[PDB]
Amino acid sequence: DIRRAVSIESAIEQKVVNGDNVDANYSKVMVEPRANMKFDFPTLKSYDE
Amino acid sequence: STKAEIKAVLNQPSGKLVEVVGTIYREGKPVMEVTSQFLYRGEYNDYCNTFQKVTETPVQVAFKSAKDLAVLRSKEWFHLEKDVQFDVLTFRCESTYKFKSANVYSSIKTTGQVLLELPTKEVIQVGSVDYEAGTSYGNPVTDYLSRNGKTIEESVIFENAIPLSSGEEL
Repeated sequence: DIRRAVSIESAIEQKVVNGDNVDANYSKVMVEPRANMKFDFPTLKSYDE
Repeated sequence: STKAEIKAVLNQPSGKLVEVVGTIYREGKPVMEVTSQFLYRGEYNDYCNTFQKVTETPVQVAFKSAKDLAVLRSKEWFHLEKDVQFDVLTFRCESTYKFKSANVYSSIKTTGQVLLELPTKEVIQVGSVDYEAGTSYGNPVTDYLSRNGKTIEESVIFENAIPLSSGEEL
């Protein structure tokens, strides 16, 4: 709990000093995934193969 | 006699506010304080010669769990000089802002005292508060005092005000 609370406090202290406008830029913009329904005919091997 | 010092010089959107407080003296002892407030109406961007000195509301933070005592002891701006256990602490602080733009503070020097209420009703300062930074967006000490503790407020307000006299005789 103390390592949790001290972390929270130093996070919010930075969010005040540095301002809440750059701290969102520290959180990386993660990528949402979509579905990629293809049709994908059976894969043709090469001739010599 | 009269001694007065200037406190607030800040470029508001409406102009250059100036606040002065005058501590009037009588045989050396100060008698009363007069706080005036002017305004150079218009527009001014001299964000270099602007500043502000404010004394903070004395906040009373109560320590109950064991992390709390470590919480502030982690704060490099907090600095206790007496190793005595404490339950509740009153923070009487003052700050000195120096602005760099509308809302960025080119400097913040916020010193203040932390006080402990003994059962003997004798109040002994546990330590000092010494914050100092540049290009900040708020006073961390004041914020931390606000959310994690209540102030020693003096203006207790009624839930319903009362009219003193009614009519037009005023």
